[PDB]
Amino acid sequence: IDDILQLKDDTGVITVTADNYPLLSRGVPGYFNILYITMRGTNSNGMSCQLCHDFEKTYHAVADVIRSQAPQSLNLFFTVDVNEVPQLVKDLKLQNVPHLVVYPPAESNKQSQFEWKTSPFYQYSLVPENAENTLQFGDFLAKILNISITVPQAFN
Repeated sequence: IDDILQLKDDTGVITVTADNYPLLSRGVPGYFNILYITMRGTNSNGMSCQLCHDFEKTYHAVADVIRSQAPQSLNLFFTVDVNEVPQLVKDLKLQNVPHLVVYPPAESNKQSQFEWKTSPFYQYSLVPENAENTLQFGDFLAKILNISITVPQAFN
């Protein structure tokens, strides 16, 4: 699993690719998998996803807080771009973006059946109103990961 951990970029997040998707989608025993499903470029109509762009910053801000304040937490953060990994789009039956989903680790006795495409997940609904709400997103992850964190806020 040391191979998967080394995939983290300088922000502590792992980019899903067509090549690595089959491996990553089978999980790491004991680890939560937080997956941001997004679209960074322009679509077929030359339009950009503003919500995708805005929440990606929120995503990274909260990931940074969790990495710093909860070093023991067994979690992995991932991003995937729907234009880059067609098998994931197919497997997860994606029809729109963005999505933020969290897979808990499979129970030890059910490990071999873990796959992103079939395993239960929590979803954090994304809308313009919460695109920049780091407090709320942090609270969501804190509850799932059973941690206590303090995200720096604009409002104090």
